[PDB]
Amino acid sequence: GSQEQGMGMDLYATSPVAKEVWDRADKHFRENYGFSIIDIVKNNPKELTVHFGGPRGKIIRQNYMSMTFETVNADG
Amino acid sequence: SDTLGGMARRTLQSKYEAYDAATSVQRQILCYCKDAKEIYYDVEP
Repeated sequence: GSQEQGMGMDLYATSPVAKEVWDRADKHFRENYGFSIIDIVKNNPKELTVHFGGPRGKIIRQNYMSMTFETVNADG
Repeated sequence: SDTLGGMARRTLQSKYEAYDAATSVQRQILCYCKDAKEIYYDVEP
């Protein structure tokens, strides 16, 4: 609820510590889910799309595919 | 934002009015954003 655009980005620039945190995070997200949370935070997109391109791209949609979700029937 | 801050301030008014005044408890509510410098112990001479 308190998420404001560009939050804690000022601190990003001024702290070599906080910097590396966001980095390791982004590094992850980009290479695994194919987007950057830093971008999403800096400039808030009303829309954003990922792309399952070459070698490194096929491995991403793999994760999107390997997303499991549980709901049982009314008969068990 | 200071969401939990004005939340913990409000629990100090509705319940803790007498407890703090009696016990002599000093209370200091600091949000990251607003109360920035008092966290990092940065003051000028």
